[PDB]
Amino acid sequence: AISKNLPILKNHFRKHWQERVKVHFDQAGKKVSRRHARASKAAKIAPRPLDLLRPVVRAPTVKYNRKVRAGRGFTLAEIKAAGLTPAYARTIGIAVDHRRQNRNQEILDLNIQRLKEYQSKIIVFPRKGKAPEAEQTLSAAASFPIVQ
Amino acid sequence: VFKVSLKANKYQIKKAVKELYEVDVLSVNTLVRPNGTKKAYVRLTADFDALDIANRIGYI
Amino acid sequence: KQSLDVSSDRRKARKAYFTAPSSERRVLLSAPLSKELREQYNIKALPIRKEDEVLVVRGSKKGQEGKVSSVYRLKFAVQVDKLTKEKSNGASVPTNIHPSKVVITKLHLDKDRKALIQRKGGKLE
Amino acid sequence: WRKWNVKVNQNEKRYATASAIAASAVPSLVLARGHRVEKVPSIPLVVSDDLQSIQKTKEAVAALKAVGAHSDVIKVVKSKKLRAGKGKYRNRRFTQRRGPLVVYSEDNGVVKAFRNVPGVETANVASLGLLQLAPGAHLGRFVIWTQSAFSKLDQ
Amino acid sequence: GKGTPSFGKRHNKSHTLCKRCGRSSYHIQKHTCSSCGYPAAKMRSHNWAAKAKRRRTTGTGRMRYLKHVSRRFKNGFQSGEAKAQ
Amino acid sequence: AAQKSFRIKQKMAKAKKQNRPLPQWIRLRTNNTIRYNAKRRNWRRTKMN
Amino acid sequence: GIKAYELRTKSKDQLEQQLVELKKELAELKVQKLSRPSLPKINTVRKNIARVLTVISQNQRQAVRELYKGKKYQPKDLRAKKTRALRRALTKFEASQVTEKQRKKQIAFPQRKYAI
Amino acid sequence: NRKRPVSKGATYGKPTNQGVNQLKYQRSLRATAEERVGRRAANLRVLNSYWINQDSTYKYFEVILVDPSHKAIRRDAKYNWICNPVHKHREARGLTATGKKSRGINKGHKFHNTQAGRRKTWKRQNTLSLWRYR
RNA sequence: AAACUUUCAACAACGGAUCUCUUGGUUCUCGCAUCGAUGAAGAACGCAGCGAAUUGCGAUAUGUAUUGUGAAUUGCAGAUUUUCGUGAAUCAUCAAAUCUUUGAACGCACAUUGCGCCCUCUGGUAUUCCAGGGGGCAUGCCUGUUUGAGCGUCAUU
Repeated sequence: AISKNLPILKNHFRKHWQERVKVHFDQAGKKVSRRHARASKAAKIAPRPLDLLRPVVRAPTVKYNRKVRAGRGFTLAEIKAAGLTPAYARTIGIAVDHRRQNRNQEILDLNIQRLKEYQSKIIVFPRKGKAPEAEQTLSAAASFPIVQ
Repeated sequence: VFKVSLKANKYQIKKAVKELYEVDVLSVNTLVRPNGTKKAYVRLTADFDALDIANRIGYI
Repeated sequence: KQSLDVSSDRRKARKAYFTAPSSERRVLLSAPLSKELREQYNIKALPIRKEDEVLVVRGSKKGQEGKVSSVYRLKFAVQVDKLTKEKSNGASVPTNIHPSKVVITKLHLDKDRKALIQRKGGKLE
Repeated sequence: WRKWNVKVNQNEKRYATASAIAASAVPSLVLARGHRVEKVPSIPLVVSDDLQSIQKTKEAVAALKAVGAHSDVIKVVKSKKLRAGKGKYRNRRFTQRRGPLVVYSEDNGVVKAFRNVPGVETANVASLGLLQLAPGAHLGRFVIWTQSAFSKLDQ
Repeated sequence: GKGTPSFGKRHNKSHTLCKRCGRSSYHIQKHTCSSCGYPAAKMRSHNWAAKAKRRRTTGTGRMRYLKHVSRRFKNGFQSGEAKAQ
Repeated sequence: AAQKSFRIKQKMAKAKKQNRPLPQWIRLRTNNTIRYNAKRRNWRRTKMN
Repeated sequence: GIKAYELRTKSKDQLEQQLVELKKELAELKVQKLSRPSLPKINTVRKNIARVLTVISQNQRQAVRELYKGKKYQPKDLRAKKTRALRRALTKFEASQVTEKQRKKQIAFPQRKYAI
Repeated sequence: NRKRPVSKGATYGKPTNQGVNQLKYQRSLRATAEERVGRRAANLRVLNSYWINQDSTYKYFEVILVDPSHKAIRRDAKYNWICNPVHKHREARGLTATGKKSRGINKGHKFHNTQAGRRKTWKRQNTLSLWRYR
């Protein structure tokens, strides 16, 4: 045991690891099933996008604060200002996130405009009868990217 | 002398013999064969000849 | 191949064939139909059946023809009248023949053979 | 969990592809790696995009016939034989060589048309992999390009 | 004579025919199968016994019912009958 | 034994009838390998229960 | 021998008589069986007995269904065997049944479609 | 406490595990009550329980149980969920309230070593995960 | 010199290597979610014209019904004409049934084909006895049910 100027490897195989080995041969074939299930959503959903429209948010910490990023959902401030309800925002595919709060006017404007551009770019199908479709754009994030 | 179904009492036989052949059974003696089927040995009363009723049923 | 609901696996195919049930086997025992008949019926090949009418085309028995007693779906063969080995004792045994050799020349007609033909895309009876 | 798939550097791979598409030119490289390309009127063999239209196999073979293959398509036909292995009983029962490779930019049935022809591996330029361009790691598969594809290599 | 002669004295039966697995492994001075732990309700079976799962699982036997569920699932638990074409 | 149980006699009744050889007409079946019966139990050689 | 569709028409008293006619012929056969090497007739006649018995039962059971049609609690054999799980698990009425709060909510806010 | 059964205290093994006595069954007393009534009242489905009383000898627990067979439940959607087959013996699996505490299932930093599930996170983080390309 | 021993040949043994095969495995991927008191899994004994095993099934026993297919099955024997047909088949399918004795196993037992009791019907002079046919009788818990129990406790003659 031990040896020549050779660095101290810490390796963790003293337990029965060879029972719990997981090799992702699937990887390549899983992808398929994801692509295929994303498509099956898109047909099932039909005109809508696969994704709900998500807001912009500044990542936490010293390390990442400089970066901006896509958060969970939109806040009952940013929605109310953009002129709708959280109850209804959900029906039009805006991610509402109750538990985020809003202490930066220069982030809200980023979002409020983002909601205003969304409510613009989408059309809503009347519930009553006619549904004049204009294809599906599959992602919101495609059409509404998080430019820093 | 019959082969009989297992799960068949000596009453059940007497009745079936009497019912099929319109015979008066004096007395049944069953047994169970090593092969694993019952075998009745049914006696008919004085009046009924076994010999004729044997060629009546079929087996001479 | 192109679809994903079909196998280039030999090992599976052979299993299927040798284990296939009579219902399937009937199909696998198609004989082609003659150069004469094909023009009449527009049908290259039918499943071979009990009434036979058949010119053997490959083997020692090629040229010779006949009717048939029985299709041996269990040996995938079709026994044929006249086409016989003779054992040393003088008794006559039927030769086995695989149908795709054998060529049908005077089909047996039935509602269900007509219907099959009409279903397969065949003019006339 | 033994290492089956082996990572390669994207860049190395490209290098190697490029370097295979070098070899697609130069007859010397192409003639060594099989290919009856003595009847052909010089290589970097591009063909019009009229072949790109082709629908049926009959017309695709008729293109190759007149272009300068057929010495290659006879190759892949005569060459077929049983494997010399147990691989016979693992779904590799027969072998046969690689014929040319029809690169193209666009598909209006080329893929379908060449499909059944026993040598011809079609392939997009978009992909154009070293598995198809330098098989057996023998540089210089005889590529039949299209006027579209061959234009698109610069891009 | 702990051997050939004391084997002589082997002429009884610790065990007999267990109801439940028809093994000759029904102890009697204990009233219970060593094999299948009848008359207790579960089958006396263990993980450590890898093979002796294999010797008695679903499929070792007939599966008079369960041979034919897969079908009934596949046809979607139909009821009634077919008619004609 | 003589003074036997019925669940015993029934299992012997099985094992008497089982012991009989391979009936010579299976030998002629198409796709048959069974030249002779393996499962065949002389009363001395091998016991039962 | 006997065809199902021919039995289906016959009455309950007719079938019992028919069954007895077969069970005699079966009996006379098994007497002839022991005096002859091969007796293959026996198989087809033993099917008939079944044919009949099946036809008898099938009529009986459709007739029981005929009485219990409508009312709750038909006999266990005349419910759908399905598979315990399903036969226990909530019926498409139940589960889809939604509390009155959640009904309202749905009506005011159903997932409206929307492009782009 | 739980007494480690072992004949006579003969634990056999590393003196660490010679401990027989001061030993504390990790499922509460609440749960054990819910569990014991579960097996008694097999048709019922435990829903929750609550403490009543105790003394020297015993804790006492009032256990509330619900009948998924019964219709008043099965129809009315407020309870109807409990009739699903993934609530058969919630008490045994530790899907009861006591169960989830005793499993150590809160959010946060004070509950890493169990959160999804103790034997889960372990079996996630005691796994060698190998890709195609390594 | 022969015999013998040894070596080596051809031919012959023994033996089953090698080669070639391959309805088996094998790992990998994908899809699905479906046992059981409506008796599961398992077992036992049976059942085929000629079966010992296997395969299938349960006294309707290598099957019945239904549907499809459209003439087989095939070792022999054998039918049956059903072969311009509501129809061959060790065919597929499968939604109707049968499903012996068991088995969680459930009347109580169970090294026993033991021992009951109840309802109903048919035999024997029969409400009670015997016998035969049918249908029952497990435990827990749950919701109700009726019948009750406790000066636990309220209000009345």
